[PDB]
Amino acid sequence: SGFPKLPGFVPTQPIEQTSFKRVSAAKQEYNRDYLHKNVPPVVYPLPRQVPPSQKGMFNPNYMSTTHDTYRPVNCPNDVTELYQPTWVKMDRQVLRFNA
Amino acid sequence: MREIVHIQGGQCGNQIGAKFWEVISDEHGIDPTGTYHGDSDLQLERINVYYNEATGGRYVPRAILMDLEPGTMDSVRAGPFGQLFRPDNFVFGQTGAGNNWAKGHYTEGAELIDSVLDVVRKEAEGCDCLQGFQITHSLGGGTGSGMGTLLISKVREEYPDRIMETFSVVPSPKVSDTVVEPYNATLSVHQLVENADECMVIDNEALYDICFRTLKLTTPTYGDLNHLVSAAMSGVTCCLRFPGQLNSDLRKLAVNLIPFPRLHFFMIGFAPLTSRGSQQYRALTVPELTQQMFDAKNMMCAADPRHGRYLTASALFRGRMSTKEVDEQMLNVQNKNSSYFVEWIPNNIKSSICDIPPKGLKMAVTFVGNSTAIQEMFKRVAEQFTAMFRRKAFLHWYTGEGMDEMEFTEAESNMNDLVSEYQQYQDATA
Amino acid sequence: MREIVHIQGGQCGNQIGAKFWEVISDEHGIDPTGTYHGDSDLQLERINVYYNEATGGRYVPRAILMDLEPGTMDSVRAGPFGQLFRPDNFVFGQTGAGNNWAKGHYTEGAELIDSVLDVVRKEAEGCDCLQGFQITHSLGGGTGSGMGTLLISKVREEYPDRIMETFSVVPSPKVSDTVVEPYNATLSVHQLVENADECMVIDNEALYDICFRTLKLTTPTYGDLNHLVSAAMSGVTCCLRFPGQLNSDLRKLAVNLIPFPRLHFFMIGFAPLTSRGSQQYRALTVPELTQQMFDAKNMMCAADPRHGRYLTASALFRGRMSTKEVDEQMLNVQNKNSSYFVEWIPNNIKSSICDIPPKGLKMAVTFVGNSTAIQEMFKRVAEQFTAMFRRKAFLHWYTGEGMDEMEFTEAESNMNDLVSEYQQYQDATA
Amino acid sequence: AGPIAASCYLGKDVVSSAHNAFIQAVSDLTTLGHGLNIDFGFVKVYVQDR
Amino acid sequence: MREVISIHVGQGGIQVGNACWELFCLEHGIQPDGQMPSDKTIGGGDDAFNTFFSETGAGKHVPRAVFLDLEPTVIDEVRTGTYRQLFHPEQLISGKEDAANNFARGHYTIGKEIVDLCLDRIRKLADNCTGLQGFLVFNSVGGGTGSGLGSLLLERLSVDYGKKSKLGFTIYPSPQVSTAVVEPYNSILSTHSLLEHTDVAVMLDNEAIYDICRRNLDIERPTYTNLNRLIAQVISSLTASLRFDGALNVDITEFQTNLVPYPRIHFMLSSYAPIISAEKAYHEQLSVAEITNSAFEPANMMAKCDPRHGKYMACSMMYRGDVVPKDVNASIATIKTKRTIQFVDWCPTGFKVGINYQPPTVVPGGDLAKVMRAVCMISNSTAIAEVFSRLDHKFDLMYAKRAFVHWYVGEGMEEGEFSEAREDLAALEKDYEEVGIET
Amino acid sequence: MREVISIHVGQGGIQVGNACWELFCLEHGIQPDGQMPSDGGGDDAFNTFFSETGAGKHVPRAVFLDLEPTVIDEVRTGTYRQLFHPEQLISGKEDAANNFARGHYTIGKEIVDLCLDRIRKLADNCTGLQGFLVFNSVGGGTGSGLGSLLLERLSVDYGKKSKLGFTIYPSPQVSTAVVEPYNSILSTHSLLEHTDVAVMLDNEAIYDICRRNLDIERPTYTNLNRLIAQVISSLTASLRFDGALNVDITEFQTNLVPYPRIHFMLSSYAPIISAEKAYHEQLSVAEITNSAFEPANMMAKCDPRHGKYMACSMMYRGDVVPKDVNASIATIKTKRTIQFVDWCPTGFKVGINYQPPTVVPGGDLAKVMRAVCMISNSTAIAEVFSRLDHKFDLMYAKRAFVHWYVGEGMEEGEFSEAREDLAALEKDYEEVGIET
Ligand SMILES: Nc1nc2c(ncn2[C@@H]2O[C@H](COP(=O)(O)OP(=O)(O)OP(=O)(O)O)[C@@H](O)[C@H]2O)c(=O)[nH]1
Ligand SMILES: Nc1nc2c(ncn2[C@@H]2O[C@H](COP(=O)(O)OP(=O)(O)OP(=O)(O)O)[C@@H](O)[C@H]2O)c(=O)[nH]1
Ligand SMILES: Nc1nc2c(ncn2[C@@H]2O[C@H](COP(=O)(O)OP(=O)(O)O)[C@@H](O)[C@H]2O)c(=O)[nH]1
Ligand SMILES: Nc1nc2c(ncn2[C@@H]2O[C@H](COP(=O)(O)OP(=O)(O)O)[C@@H](O)[C@H]2O)c(=O)[nH]1
Ligand SMILES: [Mg+2]
Repeated sequence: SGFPKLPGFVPTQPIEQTSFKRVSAAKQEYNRDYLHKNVPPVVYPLPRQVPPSQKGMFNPNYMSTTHDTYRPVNCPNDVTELYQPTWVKMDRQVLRFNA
Repeated sequence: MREIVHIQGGQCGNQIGAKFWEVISDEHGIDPTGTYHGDSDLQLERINVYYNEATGGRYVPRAILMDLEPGTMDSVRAGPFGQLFRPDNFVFGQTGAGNNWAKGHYTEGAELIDSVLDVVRKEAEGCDCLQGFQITHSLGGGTGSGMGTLLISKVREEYPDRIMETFSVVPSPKVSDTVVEPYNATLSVHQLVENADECMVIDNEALYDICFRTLKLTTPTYGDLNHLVSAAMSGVTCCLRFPGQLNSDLRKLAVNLIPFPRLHFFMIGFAPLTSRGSQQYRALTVPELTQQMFDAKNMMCAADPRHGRYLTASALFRGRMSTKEVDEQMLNVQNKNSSYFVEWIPNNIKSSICDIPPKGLKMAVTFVGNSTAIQEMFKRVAEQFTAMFRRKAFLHWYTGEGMDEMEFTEAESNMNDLVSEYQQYQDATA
Repeated sequence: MREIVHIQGGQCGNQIGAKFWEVISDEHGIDPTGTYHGDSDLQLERINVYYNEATGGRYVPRAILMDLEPGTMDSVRAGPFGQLFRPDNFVFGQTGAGNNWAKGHYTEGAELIDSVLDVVRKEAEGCDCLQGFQITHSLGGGTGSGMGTLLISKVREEYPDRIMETFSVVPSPKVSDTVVEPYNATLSVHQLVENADECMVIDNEALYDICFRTLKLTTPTYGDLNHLVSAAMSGVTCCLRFPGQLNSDLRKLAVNLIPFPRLHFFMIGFAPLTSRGSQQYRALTVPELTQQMFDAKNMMCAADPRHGRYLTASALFRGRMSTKEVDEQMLNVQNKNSSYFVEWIPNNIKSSICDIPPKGLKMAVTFVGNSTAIQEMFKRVAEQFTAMFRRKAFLHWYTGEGMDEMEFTEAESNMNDLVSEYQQYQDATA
Repeated sequence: AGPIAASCYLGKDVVSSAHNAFIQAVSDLTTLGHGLNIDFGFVKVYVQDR
Repeated sequence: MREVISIHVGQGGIQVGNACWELFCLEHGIQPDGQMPSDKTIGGGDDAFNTFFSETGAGKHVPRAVFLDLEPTVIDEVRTGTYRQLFHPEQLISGKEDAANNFARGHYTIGKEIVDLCLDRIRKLADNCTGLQGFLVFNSVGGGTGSGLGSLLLERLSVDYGKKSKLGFTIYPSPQVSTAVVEPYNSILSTHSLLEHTDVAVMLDNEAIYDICRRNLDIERPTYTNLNRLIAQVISSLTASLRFDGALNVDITEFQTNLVPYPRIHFMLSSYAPIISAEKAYHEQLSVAEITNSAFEPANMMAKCDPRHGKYMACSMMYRGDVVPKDVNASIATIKTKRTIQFVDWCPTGFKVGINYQPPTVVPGGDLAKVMRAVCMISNSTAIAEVFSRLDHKFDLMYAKRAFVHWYVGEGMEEGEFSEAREDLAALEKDYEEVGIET
Repeated sequence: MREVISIHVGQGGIQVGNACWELFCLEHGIQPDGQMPSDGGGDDAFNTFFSETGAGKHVPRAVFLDLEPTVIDEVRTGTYRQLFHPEQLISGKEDAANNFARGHYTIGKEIVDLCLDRIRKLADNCTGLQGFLVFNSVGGGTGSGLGSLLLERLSVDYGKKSKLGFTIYPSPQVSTAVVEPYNSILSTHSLLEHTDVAVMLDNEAIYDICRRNLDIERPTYTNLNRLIAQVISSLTASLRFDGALNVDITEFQTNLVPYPRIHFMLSSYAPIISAEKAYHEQLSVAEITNSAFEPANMMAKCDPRHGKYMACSMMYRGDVVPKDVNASIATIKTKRTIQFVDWCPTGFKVGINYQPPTVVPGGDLAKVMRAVCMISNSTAIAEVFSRLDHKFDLMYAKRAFVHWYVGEGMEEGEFSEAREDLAALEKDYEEVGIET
């Protein structure tokens, strides 16, 4: 499989490839060293949790022109929850043991 | 010993780099990790030529990458064989040149010499007995010719006894990529004649001319164009890195191909190349090597080598073969084509034989020649420059960052004179 | 050694190529794949006369195929033995011919001639000792005549001593293959006479006449007519290739067949030929062989050979035979038909022996002689040419690509002049 | 420099090099003391110890 | 690497293009929706079809043709017929208002706004081809938009492309049978316009072909479809040499350099043989001598012109099938021997022969029989002067009283264009008279 | 480390900005909420139009401005409420109502202060900001007046950094207002002396492009945005995707601006083939480029033939190999119907990007494998300036509508100076083209 490397012997244009995003030099080390033995910690659940608002009124006749065309793209629905970083949700949680 | 260190400039400089190391790495048997797996002793015999030893078994290229915009050094290190370039030597600013010969050579380049100049000096201090430098820079690119020439202007200032080599990609007339191509074409050339020991001209117009007619491959790419060139540079210095019959160091190339001080531009090419449909039906004998070497369509330059006369030429045989036919065949070419070779330089072809052939073939040859035809390239570049300057078109971009149009006029006089001087001997007789 | 190269032009020129290499390929025993399975070394003692050498033992034709339109060239590729030729030898235009000499000789063919001259020059210099050329082109076609003749004209200029073999196809008035044929014919001869050395005129009528009264076959294609001629070509070239009693190449043939410098139009034929239903009773002996060779009806030119006086002729027997039964026969014919041979050149028929008869037979003959009967062709073409020109009809086209009137007047006078001299010898007496 | 060497009728190359030699204010300023006043026209430049 | 582009303008042009393109689709095995037949599965098809069709890269084929008309009826019929998926959607240019038999309308008022779109489409078609042999145009002369747009596009193409050869299969009115009333006017105007703009013009009046159908095909009630089928067969016989191997090939360029003695003389009449209904074919042996003698029958001419009244200038005939050269020669010699067929003095050699191997194809539902041999004959003769003389007389009979002229003078064309057209026709008749006199 | 901050002003700017943002969202996989699914890693190409917050979501480096609060509110209540920074969609309390003087001297100064502060912060985070993209409408009072003032301040504080503006002048014969000739002419002086590069985007030309190709007889402004959306997509796409031949934003004012004054160039786009029949032609690079120069597809309503070309730079994206581009470029020179100016032998800046064109959901454009965008400065541009010339002079003949500008604090004589600027600009265009 060490094919003879001479000009015109190995096609270059990779027709089989799909994505060509440019990885920056800064994170080049990011995908080889840092994230190999590390994790952004977790989004764990909670034992005691005990639902967004109504959004029940979406009349189609009174649909503003600027909204009926640009529907939520790439989303199953136009979600309403306000994202927060990992640390935000889990504030002030603790576990304990004795040894 | 007598190793060299490479300086590549500009995006065109970086991409062209991305290949020869790859091919250079291929011949020595250097794996991407840097772990040696060659088969014979020869591949490691002269590893110092393009690598220094580092603890851990993987080999450090003596590469210095320069470019005003970070992207080029970004992609070069992302694809295959991109991890061999070791991060310390990377140098990049924050601005980019925008094809402004002014921007890359006085505005930003002038501000950056410090770090890059520091690193190169150290690497040269590393080598045991320095041989010279090689450079890849883009004349039609503002930054390349801009940053590239200054260092080249700077480098000769401190290494008076080291030969200097420069591969140049001048813009062809047919297909153009930049509108400011004429202006930056002359300015880089003017500074190139006064400092470079050897500069090689390669016309992108020819390559595509070379690819369609010889390689007959349906869909080339800049990788392929890079492929062709990358082989040549390995062609010039190949014999130096391996034992052989007639060792011919790059300096010896300077001895036998520069007639006078100011005519230090040559034209080169690589062969033989076969097709997807002709590789099995051609012939493999010495006559084939000589037949294609002088063929018009193989020279990487837009100038046809028949519109003028060869002042001198050199052929570096690669691989084993009967020297009888190497010397005799040249005697075949010289005699039947006297009119095309000046008559006061008898025996005006250089020959060399190297014992290590390219990976996968039996015979190989690389060609370097200084021909009068090159006047065609400078005139059209010269002719174009006069066309735009009479109307002061696009003059402001260069006038508003420190320059005066007197230098532009000064550049033309030298460039025009070289064109006139270069052609004086064609009508001269003995 | 003393090898030759072949170039063919035009559909008739091209078509003969498909058959021509077919018979030559089998004579030495070349298969469709081209590998050598030859039985006796007699098939390879002089193989290089028509083939080169490459890797794997595959032997490649010394072929150069050139035309204005690709369609006819496309067909020759897909048939049997269509894989011997290499692509590099091929050339083709894009506009076509249109049976107009102007577009074939001044404007269109001018642009493409560079490639053929380059490709023709590649083959010749490589060969050991070039001996001559064989041109097979059609006078009745635009691209044929235009590109064809101009190809003959240019070649002579660069080469001083090369011999030439030219096989043409003059149009007969009965089979009007092109209304513009008369004009084209006169133009072709004018250029031909000044550079062509040896030309063998074969009338398509004889090929048709031959196919019915000689072979007695029902439905022949142009392959058979292509088949008939191909035998003649190999008939002349064999002696230069195989062992024989008195070796005689093409040039040796010329010295004995052209009495004066420009009376050099010859007449050729084949024998013995017999039908499927009539090839069982006759006796196959040279005495029967010679009988069919001199008989006028079998001769492959519509010019009746009994209306003129023979000047020079050559005999090239094939197969084994003793000197006696061939020579004594030849002496017999000279005396018994005194009135038909000129008086101021005695013993004016040449004979030679070749030691390898065609495969599948026992004896055969190929004849070439200079006879005054050929004067019938030019005058009749001469009369036709004047007829169309007195009304200027169809004259406009030739004037539509830079040509001019006095060219036609000059050409007509010479051809009228050429006929003038070729007959003054007929009535000449000692 | 460009239109400066033509200004004083001096070679183009020397001026640029001459520019560097005067430039090293640090070397003459790195040492102690040696206050300076570089005016050369409309504006004046002064320096104490540092 | 050899391609042709066909131009169809007018109702007659569209209705003959349909018959041409059904035959071209059938001959190369392409089904109406543009794809190769689904099972196929023989593999490796040779792409002869490049001459008329264009490959889209994966799947269907787009013909290299463009249809023009100002009335949308026929174009809508084409876009709703079985061949809706074949042609490209935007190469079927259509207008809104008909020309109404007025030459000045489609040449000065409304034809000017369609010519730009047509020329743009032609340019976009041309760059795809690398071996463009020439252009073909079909147009009914005795009509308004047909003649007008034909003349306009020919005038524009003469300067836009220059030396590229153009062939015209025009249709002049019959000597006495006609459908319109002002057909001599626009007929003469179009003839004047294309006299210096078309390389080859072929006579295709309907009365002669009606007679051919009645006499040979044994059809007592023919319609335009049979007429178009015969025209398409002639086109196929003419262009078969470019995509099928043969013993002696001919090109489109090897037509107008052999049948045009002088630039003004480029009108000729066609013939085709054999045209036989199977009822009789079963009886005869249709040899090559029979078909080549039938090609010269004056009653078998495709035009209502008698060759017995004039001399021949140049005769070109193309063969296809299993013909052998020897029999062709033997038949040509016999024809030259015949006394009732005489050539002009200054043309000693007057025949060009083309030989092809592909036998003619048979369209299902057609009238012609399946045979092994056929010939297409194109000859230039002196006898064509009579149709011009008759047309000039018919034109003069009305122009003496300036009838119907206001329909023409009110639409942008001046009064004097009739006079110069009449002078040009008179000069044409004078030239056709002078060319035939013995030297 | 590449950053381009987008500046928008005016409903034409906002809606065009709105539409173009969905296209940039889908291309990088940015979900509407602002969190990337992603999963590897790396591929930080989204930086060009986004900035990390250290941990979590991402934001567009854009500022939306306007004086009439209604338009901005709709975006604030639409699907994209979760994407933009709440305190960057500045809104006022009153509108200008096409009284350009209103947007320049009366109402604007109460909003300029905050806008300058915003541009302060967004650039602060970047490292190598290439410049700004300014989208605006000249056919409006409030948009132009803020559109004018903002342009002036950008040069003063920063200076040499790049600036690009996609203005939309009124159509030749189709107009939305009746006071555009005043606001159209008076803006020119504002935009001629301050922006390096700007492009024409006349609306009614696009209607021709949409009607002729897509086969939609009832288009709306929303579709007009998308076609403009792709135009910006290709010009900047070279900066966030690897390729064989790159181009930079800074490398446009150095290949399309022969002199400071002449800085107006026209755009064009192709192919635009409806998927209904898109696959009835081969989509070869040979056929694609020709559509670029075709007069019927010019983005702005001017016939390019009336004058000479000065310099056209074309950007390629898709699977086009440079071998094809070299051949096709040669063809354009050969044609005898298109000509170049005497003093510009070489005028092409060719760029190629491998990434194919992204087809947005709910759009009309079909999916094709190749496309090219042309940005050329041609002598034909005289038409737009020629036509606006007549309208301003005629309507100004009898002081019609002037009284609304006198009383707002704008000097009557100022209109005297503005007219000359066109005269000064008008003369140069003719002057340059004449043969030497
Ligand atoms: N041979 C033949 N001739 C036709 C056919 N259709 C129409 N014609 C001829 O066309 C003439 C009238 O013109 P049309 O073809 O009907 O229409 P046009 O030429 O497009 O001109 P307009 O009527 O203005 O549209 C008639 O006299 C016919 O001779 C056809 O299918 N076959
Ligand atoms: N391309 C495009 N332009 C638009 C659109 N809507 C309006 N315009 C342009 O906007 C111009 C008029 O300005 P306005 O739409 O009123 O926006 P403005 O200039 O900020 O003025 P105000 O509405 O008062 O804010 C018109 O001439 C149009 O050219 C659109 O949907 N697409
Ligand atoms: N053949 C070939 N030419 C190249 C390549 N990269 C750049 N060039 C040439 O370099 C010119 C552009 O140079 P440019 O990128 O502006 O140089 P920069 O200033 O360093 O960015 C083009 O005209 C090309 O001819 C390459 O990979 N192959
Ligand atoms: N005998 C014979 N003659 C041929 C053949 N092919 C072409 N010709 C001759 O060529 C003449 C026509 O010339 P043309 O085909 O136009 O030549 P081209 O233009 O060079 O291709 C005819 O008169 C034929 O006699 C062939 O296979 N056999
Ligand atoms: Mg508003």
